[PDB]
Amino acid sequence: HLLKNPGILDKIIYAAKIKSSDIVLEIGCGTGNLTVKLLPLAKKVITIDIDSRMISEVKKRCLYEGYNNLEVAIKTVFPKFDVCTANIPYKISSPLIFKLISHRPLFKCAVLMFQKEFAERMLANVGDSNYSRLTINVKLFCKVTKVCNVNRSSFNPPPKVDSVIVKLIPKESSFLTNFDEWDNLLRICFSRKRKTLHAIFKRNAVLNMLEHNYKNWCTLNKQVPVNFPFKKYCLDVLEHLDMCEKRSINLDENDFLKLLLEFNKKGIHFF
Repeated sequence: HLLKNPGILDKIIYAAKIKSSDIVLEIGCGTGNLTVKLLPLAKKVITIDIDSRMISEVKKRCLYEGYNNLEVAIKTVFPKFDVCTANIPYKISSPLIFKLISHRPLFKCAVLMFQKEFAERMLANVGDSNYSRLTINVKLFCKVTKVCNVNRSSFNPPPKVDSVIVKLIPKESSFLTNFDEWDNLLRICFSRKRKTLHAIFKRNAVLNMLEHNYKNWCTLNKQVPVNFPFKKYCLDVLEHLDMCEKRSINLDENDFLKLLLEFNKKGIHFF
């Protein structure tokens, strides 16, 4: 439930590198133990909590300590912010990540606490069996690093699960990627993540879906479809990139950026 560990709060603050010009978004303020440490650092703090009765105590607390710069998850529209800090309920972990990737304008950094198992996935190594579409999404959009472990004893009262704090620093140029098509390409490939890309793309259902999209693109853009078998047209992309025999679990964001770029160059789009 609630973090009660001064030394962990110190680690969050150190990782966040907050400047007095920064707006900080705090998701889940609890008793305001982290809030009161953010306020003298940040230009201002905006906090979002699920309960209105805990909110008024934190507000009173911050006012009492002389801070007038406090303002009050998946539902709430996020304000413009520079730095995010959150303790994230496990059930909304993936939704939170997708919300942050799609958030505009880009933010400077986020220091996020997740249940251990979810954090291990975001931090997964290429080729390990827990390496997934989530992992590559995160890696495309950010540099992700582990800040620290948070044992269950650090919570009042202790849960039956341990946590991890991670830091995300958004990479500006990655936001040129069309996220809808990137994520759909990854869903195709990660459906059987230890099969080779040739085995994935040769499936008749995948080819039929892609050919439909290709003909649609060709009408939309008043272009004439290639007079060539689509299966060969599509598989030739893998061949060109020397990726026929690679498996998605062993590939990284650079590999998938090349694949998306070469499919799109042929008029093959993921929708």
